[PDB]
Amino acid sequence: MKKYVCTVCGYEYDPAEGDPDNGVKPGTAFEDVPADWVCPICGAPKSEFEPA
Ligand SMILES: [Fe+3]
Repeated sequence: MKKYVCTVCGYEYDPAEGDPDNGVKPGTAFEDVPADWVCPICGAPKSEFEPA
């Protein structure tokens, strides 16, 4: 799918690996990531990401 970048710190969300530690299964499109999911490294909200 499409990777998304955290505009605050550069952390990249990769659909291919999801975020298992938070129940985000691999294959999860960023659009489908939980609304309250935040960037693992800076805490920024989903609204602060940008399609890469
Ligand atoms: Fe971040």
